[PDB]
Amino acid sequence: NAAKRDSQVGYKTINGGTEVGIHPSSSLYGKEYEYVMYHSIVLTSREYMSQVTSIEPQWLLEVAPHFYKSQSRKKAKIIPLHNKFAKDQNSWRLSSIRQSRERALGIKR
RNA sequence: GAAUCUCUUUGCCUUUUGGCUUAGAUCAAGUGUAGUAUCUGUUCUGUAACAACUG
Repeated sequence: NAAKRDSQVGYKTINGGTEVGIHPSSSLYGKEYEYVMYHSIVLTSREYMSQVTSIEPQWLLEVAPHFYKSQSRKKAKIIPLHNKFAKDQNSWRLSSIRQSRERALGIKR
């Protein structure tokens, strides 16, 4: 039961990629560490981890080289920075410019 | 020596590039229907002689 701190969605689980969270009653709420292990986990309105400690990936390797030791790097994608003035953050694309052109001309595929 | 025809190099070029400026400048991603162009395929393969008249 360990967790990896992702910048966009907060925390991913090592098993299955479940978006979890730190409970505010814990000691580690206002602070952040990158790799943490959690004693318990509760499904509610939001996930919550309980008894969370900082951990280093050297320890997670030297203890368990049998549970584990790319493809997720290949399947990833990125999206640009968000602006308020654009009103649809896909309209910069060449596909969306093509679609807006062919809609204004009035053709249909 | 000289004429006629015909072929090689050698001359001739004889349908043998007729202005300028910011290369004068920009850009070639639309649907249907229609016109024009072209391009692939298949099969099959009366005449002569004799007898008579010259009108």
